[PDB]
This record gives sequence, C-alpha cells and structure tokens, in this order.
Amino acid sequence: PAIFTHEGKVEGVPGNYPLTAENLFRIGLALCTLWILDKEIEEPTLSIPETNFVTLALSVGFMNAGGSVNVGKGGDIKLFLQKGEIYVLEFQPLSETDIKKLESILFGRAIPKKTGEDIGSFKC
Amino acid sequence: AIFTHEGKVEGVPGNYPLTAENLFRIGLALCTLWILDKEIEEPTLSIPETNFVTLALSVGFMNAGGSVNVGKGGDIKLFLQKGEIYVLEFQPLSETDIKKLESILFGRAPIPKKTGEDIGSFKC
Repeated sequence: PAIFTHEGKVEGVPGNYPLTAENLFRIGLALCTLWILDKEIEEPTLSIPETNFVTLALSVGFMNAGGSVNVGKGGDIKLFLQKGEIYVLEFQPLSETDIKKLESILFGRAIPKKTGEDIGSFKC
Repeated sequence: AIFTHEGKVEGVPGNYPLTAENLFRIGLALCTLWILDKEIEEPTLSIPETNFVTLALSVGFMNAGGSVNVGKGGDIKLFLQKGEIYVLEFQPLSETDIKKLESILFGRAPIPKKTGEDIGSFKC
C-alpha cells in the first residue's frame, strides 16, 4: 500500500499529509464507499475512540458518503488511535485486498457523495 | 457567493456553499479573523449539535488553531436552522466582519493552516 500499511495503519503529523483535513475527508469518503459497494452495507457505521481534528476530519468524509459515526460504541469499522508527535491511525477490519481496493478509490480519478438527509449522523 | 445579504450561509448540506471543503474554509477563516482582527489568541467556537455541517466547520476552525465545544460558551456561536435548506448564522458576527471573511476566503492566496500541536481541540 502507498499510505496504508499492511496492518491498515496510517501515520503522520496532524495537519500534514497524509493527515491533512482534505486527505482525511477523502479517506473517510473512500472507507464508507468501500463498505457500501464491496460489503453491501448501505449505511455503514464507523466507531472512533475520541474527538479531535484527525478523527473528526475522517468522520466528515465518512458521513458525506452516507455512513454514520459514533464515539466508542462499535460499528462496521473501528478506528484505533495512538497519539503523540506522530499519530498512528489503525482501521479494522481490513484485509490486504480491502486496503488495495480502498487506495484504488482514494487515488483514482473517478467519489460519489450524498446530500441533505442522506448524509450520515454523528453521535458523541 | 457564500454569505447572503442578511449575513447568513444557506444551502443543501453537501452542496456548495455547504460542501465539506467550503465549510472547512469558512471555519478556518472565522478562526483566522478572530486571531488577527480581534486579537483573541485562542478562539473558541460553540456549535449547537454534531452533524456534517457543524463538524466540517469545526475541523476548519481547529485547523486554524481554535477550539470547539458543543453547547457551551465561546467567542463565536453558531446558530443553525435545519430543513431542505440549512441556514447558518454566526454571533456576534457583523457585516464588517463578513466582508473581512470574504476578503480572505476569495483572496489570491490560501488561508494559512496550523499543524501538529498547534491545531485546536474539540469537546463534546
């Protein structure tokens, strides 16, 4: 993988690539899209461990594609976060093929978005 | 155009001016205005609830160094009316403030962003 490790991890300094607001927004959009198109979960759910710039930028993208987000209450996808100077995000469950599919969407030229009430929700 | 004559931002969530990117930029601009124009070093934005629109704005506000909370107080408060067309209002934002926001939102150069530990926090 290019930015994801084989373990489904992404590392960076908050605010700098690959953790810019735009990058994270696209990662969220891509993750939700992967679940909708490849796993047939029309309204995917993402569980984040806490609320900060990194997890919320991701959440915004995930919600824009139709997925809902919650803090610490399970879901189809779970995010683990190790903080510090360099953050390490860990997404589960992701096979190496899932990651390849995810990055194909992320780096592809072709991502569909929902609008209005079709956009996902967020629960603290 | 982003702001109406009444100084509000309206649209369909997800679509301009309520795209994730534009809301992010409005948040970035709001925080930047408070630091540079109002000389408030650590601006605080208060949002009414957590949804796509308010969180996209929050991510931008944090990226400029400001902090955000849900329901509590702050230097700037967001008022949101929902429906087919969402309507956003900021307080105590004046028409003069709006002109300044537009000057940098439509400026020739990008709005500066903070990174790492300089990015603000979020409190549910």
